[PDB]
Amino acid sequence: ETIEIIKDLFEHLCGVRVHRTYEDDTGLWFDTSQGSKNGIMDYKLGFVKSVDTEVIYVPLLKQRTAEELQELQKKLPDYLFETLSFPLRSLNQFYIKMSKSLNK
Amino acid sequence: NAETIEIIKDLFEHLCGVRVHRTYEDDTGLWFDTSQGSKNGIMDYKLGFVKSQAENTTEVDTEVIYVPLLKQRTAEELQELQKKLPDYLFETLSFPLRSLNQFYIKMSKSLNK
Amino acid sequence: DEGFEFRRHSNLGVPTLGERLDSLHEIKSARRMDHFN
Repeated sequence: ETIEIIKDLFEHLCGVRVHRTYEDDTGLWFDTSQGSKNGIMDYKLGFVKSVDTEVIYVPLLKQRTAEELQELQKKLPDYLFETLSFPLRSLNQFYIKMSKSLNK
Repeated sequence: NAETIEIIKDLFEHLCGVRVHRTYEDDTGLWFDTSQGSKNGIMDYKLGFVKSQAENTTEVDTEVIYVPLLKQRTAEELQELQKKLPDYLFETLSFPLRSLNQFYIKMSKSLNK
Repeated sequence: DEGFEFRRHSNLGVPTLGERLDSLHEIKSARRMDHFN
């Protein structure tokens, strides 16, 4: 079992790639990419522990061309265009929301 | 959650709802003993990847083998899944790697029913 | 010889100076949401 083997599995399984990661003083952070042929969204997930764990979602529009972001504008609810905080128990719900939005 | 690989697997378990319990490779391919689900229901299954060498390239062809694990589930849990999941998810299935995300989506929508 | 306080970290990676800044800003400005039902 290697990290590359796990990352490969989940790329093909649930369409999520992890690109860059780091731990700073606030928590654990993951530059993340999600989607398929229909649409792709890049974003940052941060896990900050206070013990309860909060997730910070940061949308990343730089990699998107002008055309795929006007599609993104139609597919995404407004909150997925803004930086969010939510408890860890809702992460899967978040993934499903993002999947359904991209798949539109 | 000290080791980096545990952190990665914890991330995907909370994000995609899939826990990988074991990873191994024997003469039958590369295998993952997994669980997928949440409060709404859990499905235990093995994912197998059978790499066959392509004719003209180092790029391997991959076939996925899905083996559902029902033997250790209770009859009560097994009848709860039967209402949510189509019959083929109770059988051993094989399909190309490219269909793996569709399999996962079909699994996820069934468990969330 | 009095010892010191520290904090443990994983090997997930050292951030840049900018990413440290980004994290604080993103936490501070994040909109709270409870679920996505």
